[PDB]
Amino acid sequence: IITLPRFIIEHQKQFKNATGDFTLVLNALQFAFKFVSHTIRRAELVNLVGLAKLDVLGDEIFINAMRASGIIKVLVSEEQEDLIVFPTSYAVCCDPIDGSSNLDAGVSVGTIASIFRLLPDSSGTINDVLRCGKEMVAACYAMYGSSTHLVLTLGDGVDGFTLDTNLGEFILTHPNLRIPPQKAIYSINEGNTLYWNETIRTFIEKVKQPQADNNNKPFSARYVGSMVADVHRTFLYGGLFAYPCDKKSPNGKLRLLYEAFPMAFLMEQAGGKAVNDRGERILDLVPSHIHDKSSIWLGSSGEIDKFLDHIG
Amino acid sequence: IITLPRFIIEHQFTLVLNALQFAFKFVSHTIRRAELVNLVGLAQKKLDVLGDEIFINAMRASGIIKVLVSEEQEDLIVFGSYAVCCDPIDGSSNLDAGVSVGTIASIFRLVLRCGKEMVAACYAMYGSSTHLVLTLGDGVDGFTLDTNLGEFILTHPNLRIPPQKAIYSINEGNTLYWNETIRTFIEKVKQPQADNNNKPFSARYVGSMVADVHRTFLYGGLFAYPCDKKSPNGKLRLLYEAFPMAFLMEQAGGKAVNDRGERILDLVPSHIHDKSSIWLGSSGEIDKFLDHI
Amino acid sequence: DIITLPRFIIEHFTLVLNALQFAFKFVSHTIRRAELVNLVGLAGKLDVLGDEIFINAMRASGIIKVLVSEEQEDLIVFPTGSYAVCCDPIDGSSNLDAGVSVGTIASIFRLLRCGKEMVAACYAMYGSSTHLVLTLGDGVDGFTLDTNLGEFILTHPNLRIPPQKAIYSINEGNTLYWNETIRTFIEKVKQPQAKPFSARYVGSMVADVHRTFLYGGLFAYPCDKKSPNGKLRLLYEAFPMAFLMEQAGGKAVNDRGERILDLVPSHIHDKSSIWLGSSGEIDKFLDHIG
Amino acid sequence: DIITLPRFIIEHQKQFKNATGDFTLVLNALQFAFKFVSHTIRRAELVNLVGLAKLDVLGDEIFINAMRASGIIKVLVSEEQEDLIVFPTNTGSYAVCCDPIDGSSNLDAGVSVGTIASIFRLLPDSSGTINDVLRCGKEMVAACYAMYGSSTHLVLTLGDGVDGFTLDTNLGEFILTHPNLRIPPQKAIYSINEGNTLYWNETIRTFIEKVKQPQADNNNKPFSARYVGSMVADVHRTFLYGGLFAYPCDKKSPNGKLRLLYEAFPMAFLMEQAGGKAVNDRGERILDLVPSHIHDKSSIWLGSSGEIDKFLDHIGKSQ
Ligand SMILES: [Mg+2]
Ligand SMILES: [Mg+2]
Ligand SMILES: [Mg+2]
Ligand SMILES: [Mg+2]
Ligand SMILES: [Mg+2]
Ligand SMILES: [Mg+2]
Ligand SMILES: [Mg+2]
Ligand SMILES: [Mg+2]
Repeated sequence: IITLPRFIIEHQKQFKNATGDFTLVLNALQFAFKFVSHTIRRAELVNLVGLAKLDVLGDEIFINAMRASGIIKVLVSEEQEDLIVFPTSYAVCCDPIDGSSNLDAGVSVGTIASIFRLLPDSSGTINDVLRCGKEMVAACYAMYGSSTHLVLTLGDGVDGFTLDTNLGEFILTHPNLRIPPQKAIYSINEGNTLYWNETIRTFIEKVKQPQADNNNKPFSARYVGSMVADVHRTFLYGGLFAYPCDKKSPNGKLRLLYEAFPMAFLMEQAGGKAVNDRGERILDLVPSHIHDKSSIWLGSSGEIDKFLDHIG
Repeated sequence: IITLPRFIIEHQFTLVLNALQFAFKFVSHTIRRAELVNLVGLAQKKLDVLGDEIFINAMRASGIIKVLVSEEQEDLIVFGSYAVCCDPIDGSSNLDAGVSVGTIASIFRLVLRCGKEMVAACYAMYGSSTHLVLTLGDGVDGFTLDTNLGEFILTHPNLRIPPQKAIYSINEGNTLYWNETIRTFIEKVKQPQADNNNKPFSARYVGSMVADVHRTFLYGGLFAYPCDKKSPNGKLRLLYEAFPMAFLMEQAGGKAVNDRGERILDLVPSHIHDKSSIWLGSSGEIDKFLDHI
Repeated sequence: DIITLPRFIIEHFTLVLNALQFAFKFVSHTIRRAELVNLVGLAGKLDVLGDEIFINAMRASGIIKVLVSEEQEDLIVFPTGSYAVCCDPIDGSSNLDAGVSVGTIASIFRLLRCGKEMVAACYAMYGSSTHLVLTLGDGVDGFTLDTNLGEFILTHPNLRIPPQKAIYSINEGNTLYWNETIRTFIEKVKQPQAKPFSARYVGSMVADVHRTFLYGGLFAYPCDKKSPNGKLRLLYEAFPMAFLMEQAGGKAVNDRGERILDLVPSHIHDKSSIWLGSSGEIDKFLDHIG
Repeated sequence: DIITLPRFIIEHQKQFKNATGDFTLVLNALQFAFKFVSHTIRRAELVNLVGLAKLDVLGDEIFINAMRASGIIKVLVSEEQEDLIVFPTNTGSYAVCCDPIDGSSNLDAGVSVGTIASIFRLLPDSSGTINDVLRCGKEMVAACYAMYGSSTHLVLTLGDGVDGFTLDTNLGEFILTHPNLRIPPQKAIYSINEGNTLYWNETIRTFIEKVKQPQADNNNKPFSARYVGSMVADVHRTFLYGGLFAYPCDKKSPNGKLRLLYEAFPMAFLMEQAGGKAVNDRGERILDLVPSHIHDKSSIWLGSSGEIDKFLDHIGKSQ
């Protein structure tokens, strides 16, 4: 039995850094995820049962854990317009609860986060965050579903943990997670078909046709509407997830810094691909503000290759 | 604070509802363990098989259900004045992803035929939180599982599904197998809608029917699994999926019909695992589907 | 089969038992948070909380018109029911700061009354596990709180206290304040028995008596110079425990040897000395004083 | 700010040049085992009654598995194992000596029990031998216990005071709730099994008679008596309220009952670090003792420093 704390300490002592600040960032993250998971599980009872808003609570929990780490200098959070700078080194960028529109339904939602190391000559500015995707040291998400899962990369493949609620421990259940190169599942909001251009529309028409590499069967469709849950299914089963540009969202909806970046990092480390609508590698992009958006297609390498060929 | 046992005594069979809520708490805990069921010992089955076992054991031990239909037993179960028909875990293909799944059940007083002859229906939706949604015959009530206390607590009393909401829930990978009436209605929902600020419907499809329908109850909208060339009688089982959801849906102020627009509660199954197509949800959006056919 | 407490109480007012078991689960969870109740918020006093939890559940039951609570001086009557409840919501208050076993104790009446008149009695013992021990009139049953499911499951059906067992449970710090009869009895249990007794005294009466139920032995809190009428409250501590003990096959008397359940409180907070436990060991005590 | 055990340990260890993470991994193994044991003990009879669709043996197994999985505990002493346990596939950094569930005789009653553990650093260049544990108590590097009662508590020393943590079951995290715990020097509570009065010599018997007499030191009140019968629970109360705990030699237990290596030693280290004292019946410092075998027993008196000073005065006069 391998728990996340031992997994992390063992990884970090490869670098003579078992007690370094990175271990405290991970400790802060896993504490925040267990707290958010429990709070999300209580659902309406949060406001209803006393001692004798849910996305706001998630934000507060995450900010508090990060500050109490003592070593995160800088934090971007989706509901804070401005860069958060703490009094007393890593930068964390996060959507504490993504999929908020699913909360009232009690379906799956999640937390998503990228981690940067402060630039050498830095006391904590937007320069430590407005960077190329390739400078992330780590990325992770917690998927709050019928079970809670933590999926992480430190630059060396992907590992998945399940939360043991009897013990409050993340236990390694999917080591060296690999996304299958081929799987006929696609995940997109076809309600936005009206607003897509012809290239995007015709690709989505293609996946509904019989597929030779799928026994002449068309793709199957799934769309929870919580990006973390859809992409988690994509990691485990294979397939495609997309949120393209459209007339109402000319640059997508995923936030580049703390949603498209971390998911692209995880996806590449699992053997998948992640690109924007133009076929550019997501990790090659650089945000201009902390809340830039990007379109995204990510998932099974074979299926992304099909999208890339279509764009031609 | 109204807990479910209090709700059930005040509304007074009570044993049958007790056995059901017990099974749901047990199944919900097991599902939250996910892979840890086979990895972590005290110091190798499948979740769907365990869920069936938990549910059948609870039913059998109630002492009061003589006859049982479960999605995964081919044959009728005989063990007492009541019968229950159940899918103990629906959305099995979502279990490995840890997304929302659920249990669905219809209850008959004593043997398992016309849909209007259910005395009660309910589901448990195992998502990021666990919910129980229940009808006794007079409206719908929704409960949230408090794991601190191990009690379902009334949180959505007199639940009413909004009459209008532009959300549709369907597997559009099956487009190739739909007839033109179905295909064109789905084409229609993607057009601008005057009743949605000139915007198309938004699409959602978890792929676990109980989760998608639970969202439909709380948000409004449309859920469909129509007939198609590979599933000519649909996918949902009439006896223990379509019937109970239809009964819940009508008691909440919505509609539930098959692909021909026949009311689901009017149907009668010829064998315990009969399938049926279904369109259910907001009354106004189902009226749009009815006008379309 | 797994038998839950709801199944048990319907297979056998039901609303009263359900309000009680709800309160017990809520108090158990709260006590398990201990200091965290005051240090951890939604984003990052215990005896008072337990009282409020119990009173709120009793009021919300609808069925309870009148309640006696150890932490309420005056009788309390609600607006809307045919039953009275008398309770110590957390007994063993002085052990809370140590995190050790404590308990809730309650008696139920239909409609200041004889102990024969209680309809039912129960306690919840919050220890390293949480237990509920109950009687309605025909023997006693013990349940364990399964925290995975939030259900009391029957674990001790038809509980029977062994008639003899050499364990005694008493605060010998009060030896200075006892009369000669009590002093010499306690001196006797330390002599070899055809080995002497073993001593155990958690200091939470519910825990000490729960152990006595399961292993056998004697629990006592006699009159002393500082507490001439004992310390246990007759109405909601001595009564319910005596009811359960007799229904389990044991005995419960006061220092004068009189049956606890024959007594009648004259005020809701009256106190009584008590000796309860294995019938053989209580017999030995009776011989000693009588 | 909420302080969790892992942050507390990591912030402590990163002060040290030579912290490799191995000690943090020992604490992680222990806190994992404590949470698992606490959950198992809360199940009680249900472990044998409720399946998928005895406790002290389970506790021992949980503990051995966690210590082995740490990767860095080379040597393990456990009460229930007759022999010294070696994990040859682990690095030779630490030895752990523990009673995984002490107070077993109380488990059937559902009252408080606990885990007690001492931690030693292996001797330089040791492969892992019984020389690594058969040592003077003053050589422990750390000591802790987990008290499983109506709440679960972890009490710990790393050699500079004592800190107490409460287990948050919603999170599965030990949270710092009693920083820099100090046991009162004076407090009129005594914890002893007076059922054993027959088997004590006259010096012990007369001391226990003294504590039942009026103390001018307590406004002419006697001591109050408490004795759960689980040593970890009674000693935990002693830490938090003050008082005395004792299990002396008696004719049936000529060397007492606590095990020196993994019970008297760690409790004595915690007691001294909280400001109390811990001696045997003869008044010898518990931590000055050396076990001759891993399961040696010792008499013990421990608690508030002023109450132990009274016991020491008594045995000095009685000579
Ligand atoms: Mg968000
Ligand atoms: Mg977001
Ligand atoms: Mg199924
Ligand atoms: Mg099904
Ligand atoms: Mg009280
Ligand atoms: Mg009391
Ligand atoms: Mg032991
Ligand atoms: Mg021991």
